[PDB]
Amino acid sequence: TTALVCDNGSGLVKAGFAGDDAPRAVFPSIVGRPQKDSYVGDEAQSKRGILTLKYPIEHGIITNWDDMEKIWHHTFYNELRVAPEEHPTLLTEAPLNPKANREKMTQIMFETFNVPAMYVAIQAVLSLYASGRTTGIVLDSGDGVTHNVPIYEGYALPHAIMRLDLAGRDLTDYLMKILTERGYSFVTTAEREIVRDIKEKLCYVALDFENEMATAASSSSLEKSYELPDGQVITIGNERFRCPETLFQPSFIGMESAGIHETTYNSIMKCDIDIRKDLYANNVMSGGTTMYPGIADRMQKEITALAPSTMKIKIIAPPERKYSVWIGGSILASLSTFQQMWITKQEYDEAGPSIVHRKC
Ligand SMILES: CCC(=O)O[C@H](CCOCc1ccccc1)[C@@H](C)[C@H](O)[C@@H](C)CCC(=O)[C@H](C)[C@H](OC(C)=O)[C@H](C)CCN(C)C=O
Ligand SMILES: Nc1ncnc2c1ncn2[C@@H]1O[C@H](COP(=O)(O)OP(=O)(O)O)[C@@H](O)[C@H]1O
Ligand SMILES: [Ca+2]
Repeated sequence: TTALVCDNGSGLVKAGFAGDDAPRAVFPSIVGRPQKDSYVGDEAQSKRGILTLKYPIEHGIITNWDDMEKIWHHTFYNELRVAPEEHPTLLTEAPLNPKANREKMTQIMFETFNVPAMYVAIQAVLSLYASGRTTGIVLDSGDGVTHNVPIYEGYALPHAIMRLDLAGRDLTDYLMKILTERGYSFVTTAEREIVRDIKEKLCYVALDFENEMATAASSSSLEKSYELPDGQVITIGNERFRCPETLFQPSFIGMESAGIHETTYNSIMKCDIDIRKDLYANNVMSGGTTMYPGIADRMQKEITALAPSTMKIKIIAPPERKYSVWIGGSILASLSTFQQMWITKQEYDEAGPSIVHRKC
C-alpha cells in the first residue's frame, strides 16, 4: 500500500501519492449544488449557472465541514481512485489553524472515511522541507491568502507567523478591473477565467516599479498581445506589472495592509536575534502567486533596504514552487522515521480527536 497526500488549498486542492514527483490531481476547491446533488471541482464551475458555488477553504481555513466532506470524497474516489481505508492520508493545514479545526479534520478522516492512519501538517513547513531546509522563513502565497512562516530546526514559530488576506484571486480581480479601464470589458465569471490565464502568462514583478511605469508610458517595449478564445487580440501594457505590484503595495486594491516584503521583514524581527541571520539567508517562496517573473529579485531588493546593511540575504524561489507544499508532504511521508508519527486508527479509538494535539 502507498500513502496519500492531500493539500487542501483555498483555491486548488493538490492530491496524489507519497513518493511521487508531483500531485496526480489538481482541481478547484469548490462545491456546487442546485443529475446529482453535489458536484466538486472543475465540473462544479462548468455548471455554475445551475448550481450554488461554495468556497469552503477560502482564506486557508476550512469553514464548512459538509462542503469539505464532499471535496475529500471527490478526491479519494473521483480523482485518485483509492480506498481511503487502505491508504494512510496526509492532510495539509493553513498556518495558525486552530485546535478545534485540526480535531474535526482528524475526526472526519477516521469516522467518515475510515482511514487506517492520518496526519496533519502545516503547508509552509512542507514547502521548506521540499527545498531541503528545516530552517528558514517561508512566503506562501496561494489563491485566497498569503503567509509568512518562520521555521527553525524543522518547526514553525507560530508567534511570528504573518497572515495577509491578499493573494492570486485578489490579483485576478484587480487585473480584470484595470484592464476594463484600459478599454476592454472583463466582467463575467467566464471572463475571470480568461483574465486569470492572462495573469499567469504575461504578468511580472517590476524591480523598480516607478521606472517600469514610466517606461510603459513612453514606449511599446513592455506591451504584449494576448489572443482571446473568440480570436480577438488584445494588448496589455503596464497592467502586466501593476497587477502583482499589489503584493508590495496592497493600497492598489484598497488595503491598509503592508506589502509582502514588510510582512516578511516584520516576521523575522519577531524571531530571536540568534536565528534571524539564518532566516534572512533562507527566504523560501511557495505557492502559485509567487510564480511571477522577477519577484525574487524584487524581494532581494526590498528586504535589503529593510535589513541591516551587513545582513546576508538570499531568496530561494524553486521552479516547482507551485506544488512546493504538496511535494513536501510527499517527502515527509516517504521517510521511514515518519511512519511511527502517523496517528493510527487504534490510537484514535483510544484517545479520540484530541490525540492530534500530541502527534501533530
Ligand atoms: C527531497 C528531500 C529533501 O528535501 O531532503 C531534506 C533534507 C535532508 O538532506 C539530505 C538527507 C536526507 C536524508 C538522509 C541524509 C541526508 C528532507 C529530509 C527534509 O528536510 C524533511 C523531509 C525532513 C523532516 C524533519 O526532519 C522534521 C523536522 C521532523 O520529521 C521527522 C521525520 O523526523 C520532525 C519530527 C517533524 C516536524 N514537523 C513536521 C513540524 O511541523
Ligand atoms: N504562473 C503563475 N503566475 C501567476 N499566478 C499563478 C501562476 N500559477 C498559479 N497562479 C495563481 O496561484 C493561485 C493558486 O495558488 P495555490 O498555491 O494553489 O493556492 P492554494 O494552494 O492556497 O489554493 C491562483 O490564484 C492562480 O491564479
Ligand atoms: Ca497552498
